[PDB]
Amino acid sequence: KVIDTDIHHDIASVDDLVPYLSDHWKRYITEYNWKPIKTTPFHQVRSGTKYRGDSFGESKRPPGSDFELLKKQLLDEHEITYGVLGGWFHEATVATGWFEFAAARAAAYNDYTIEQWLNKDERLLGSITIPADPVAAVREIDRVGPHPQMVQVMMSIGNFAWGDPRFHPIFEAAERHGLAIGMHLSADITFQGGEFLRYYVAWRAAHPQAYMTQVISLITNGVFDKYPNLKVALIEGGFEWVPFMMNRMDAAYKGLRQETPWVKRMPSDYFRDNMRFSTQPWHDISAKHFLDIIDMMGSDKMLMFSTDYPHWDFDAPKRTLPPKISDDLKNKILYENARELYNL
Amino acid sequence: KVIDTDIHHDIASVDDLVPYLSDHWKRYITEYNWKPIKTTPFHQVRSGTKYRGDSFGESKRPPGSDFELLKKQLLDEHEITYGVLGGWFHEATVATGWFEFAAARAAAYNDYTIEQWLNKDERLLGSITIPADPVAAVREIDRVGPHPQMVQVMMSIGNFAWGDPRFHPIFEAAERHGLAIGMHLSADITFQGGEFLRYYVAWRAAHPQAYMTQVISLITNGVFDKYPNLKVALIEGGFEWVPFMMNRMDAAYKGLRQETPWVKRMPSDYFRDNMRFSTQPWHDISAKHFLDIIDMMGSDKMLMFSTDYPHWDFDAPKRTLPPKISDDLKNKILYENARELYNL
Ligand SMILES: [Fe+3]
Ligand SMILES: [Fe+3]
Ligand SMILES: [Fe+3]
Ligand SMILES: [Fe+3]
Repeated sequence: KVIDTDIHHDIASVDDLVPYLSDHWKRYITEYNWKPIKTTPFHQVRSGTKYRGDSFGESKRPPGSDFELLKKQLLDEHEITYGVLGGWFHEATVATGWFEFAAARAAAYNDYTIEQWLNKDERLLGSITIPADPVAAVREIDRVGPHPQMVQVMMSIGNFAWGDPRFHPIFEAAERHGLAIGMHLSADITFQGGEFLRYYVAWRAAHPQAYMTQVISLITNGVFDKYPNLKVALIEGGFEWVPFMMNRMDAAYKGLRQETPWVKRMPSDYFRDNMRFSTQPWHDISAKHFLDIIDMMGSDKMLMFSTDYPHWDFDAPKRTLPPKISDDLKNKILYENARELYNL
Repeated sequence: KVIDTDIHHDIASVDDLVPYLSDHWKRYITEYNWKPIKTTPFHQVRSGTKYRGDSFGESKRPPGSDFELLKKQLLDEHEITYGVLGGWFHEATVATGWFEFAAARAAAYNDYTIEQWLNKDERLLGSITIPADPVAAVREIDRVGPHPQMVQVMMSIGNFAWGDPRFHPIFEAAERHGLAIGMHLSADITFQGGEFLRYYVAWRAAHPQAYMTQVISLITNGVFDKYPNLKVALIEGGFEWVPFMMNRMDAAYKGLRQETPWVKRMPSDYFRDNMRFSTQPWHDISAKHFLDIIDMMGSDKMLMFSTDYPHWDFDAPKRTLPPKISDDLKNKILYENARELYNL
C-alpha cells in the first residue's frame, strides 16, 4: 500500500568506506584525513538540526546510519511496502576537485548500500551514486546497475544542468539498464551570482528553482526525445510549481521550437509522460486546492509519496494527504505511481 | 479601463545620451566609442527577434524609440489610460564595471525619459533608472523622484539580490519619496553555476526563478517590516507560481522564524499587502484555473496588467484575460490594482 521514494540512509563514519576503497584510496581516509565538505554556510536553526529528534538513538550514531533503527522507526512502524534509499552521498557527485577520488567513493558508496542495506532487507531498493564525470558514471552504472534491488541512478542536483549533452551517455546507460533517474538537491546549491541568500530559511525557499532548471534542461536538450522511455523522479523539489512550469514552457515553445528542433512534443507532455514528483515536504494544502493542482497538472500519474526519513520535515504516510480525496487517488500517490516508475 | 505597467520606450542610439551627460562622460560616447553590452548568448530565433513586426516603422528606428509611434500604436490604438514606462536601460543597473560612468548614464536615461517622454504625454508615467551602488542610487532618486509623473524606482533584476541590507537605503529613499519598486528582468540573468542553459528557449523558461529569489530576499531581509507601506511590482516574471512560493515560505517560517526574527508577519501577508504581479506574458488559462489561482492567493488585489509593448509577446487588453471573468475582477486587474499601487 505505500512506496517511500526518499529515504536517507547514511554512513556512520567515513571509515565505513575504507573496506570498499582500493588501497590507493584507502590512504586518503586513513592517512590524509579526507572528510567530505559541504559548502552551505547555514542550517536549520533548531536542536537536532536537519533530523527528527528521535533518529539519533543511544549509540551517538548518525541518523540514518543504523539499519535496525531504520527497520523499526520507519519500515515496520510506518508499514512501508518498499523504500527507495536516496543515500547521503551527494558530496561525491557535486565534488569540485579530486574527481578521481570522487569516482572511487561513488563505487564505495554503492558497495556499502548493496552489502550493508539492500542485502539485509527485501523492502529496500537502491540508487546508484555516480561521479559527475560521464565516463566514470557510465562505468559505475554498468557495474552495480544489474543488481535487482537497484532502481535508480541518483543525479544529485548541483550547480550544473544534467540535461546538457555532455551527460547524455549517463541517461543512455540508465535506460540501457532499465533504471529511472532520481534527482535530489544537494546542499551546495547556489543561485544568481552564486550567492547563498544569507539565511537557511531563504535558501530553503529558493532551492526548488534548481529542480525547475533541471526539468527545463532535460526537456530542451531532447533527453526525452532520445530516450522516450526514460522517467525522471524529482525528489523533494515540491510540486505546486509544476503547472506553472508546464504552462510557461508550452507557451515558450509555441513560438520558438525551431531553436531546438529535436524536441518533438509539447513540454507539458514530457511532464506527464516522463517525470514524477515527490509530495514531500507536505504543506497544509486544502483538498480543494490539492485537487485544483492535480487538475492543472492534467494527470494523476505524476505525484509520488516520500517520507524523507530521517529528516526534520519527515511526512508520515497516513497523516499527509488530504483526507477528502478519493481512495483511488490516495492509492495512486501512495503506491501506484511509484510502483509503475520502478517496474515494481 | 486600462493601466499598462510594462512599456519599453528606448533611446534611438547612444547619441541620445550625450546632451544629458557632463563633458567628462560625453567623451566616453564621443571619443572612446562606448556601446552598451548585454551578455545573453542567444535571443528569439525569429525575424524581428524580441519585437512586434509592426514596431520598427520605416525609419529603421529602434522600436519604442519613436514617441509618435508609441502614441498611435499603443496609447491611442489600445486606449491606454496610464502607461508606466519601464525603459530599456537595465544595462546601467546591472553593469559589471565602470560604475562611476554607470551612475552618470542612469541620470542621463532619466533626463531622457523626463524631457522627451513624460513631458510630452499625460498618460505616461516613468520609472527611475538607478546604478546599483546604493549611495548614488539614493542621489538619483532624490534628484528625479520629485518629478510628478515618476511613480517607480526600477530595481533591474540581475545576478544579485536586492533585499540585501546593502540596498536598504534605496528602499527607504523610495518610500520617503512616495515611490514604489519596479522589478524587471535584465538580459544578463544566469542560474546555477552561472550558466545560461544553451538555448534562449530554456533561458526564457527559467528567468522567473530570479523573480522568485527577489521576493524571498525582500521578505527574509525584512524589507517590508522596515517599510510596511512600500510596495513592489514584479513585472514579467509571471504569477502562476505565486501560490507555491507563498505556501513554501509559510511552511518554512512556522518552524524556522527565529533565524530571521525581524520578519514579524507571515510571508504570504507580504505577498498580499506588499507585492503586485504583472500578467504579461499571458498564456491561455481556463477561467476556472485562473480563479483557482486567485483563490489560492487569498486576495484579488495582487494582479495587474501590462502589454509589454513593443515586445514580440505583446498582450492586448481587450484580449488577454479569461473572457468569462467578472467585470469586477477584469477592472481590478486591468486598472484598479495598479491605480492603488501608484496612487493614481
Ligand atoms: Fe530527501
Ligand atoms: Fe530533507
Ligand atoms: Fe517587459
Ligand atoms: Fe518582454
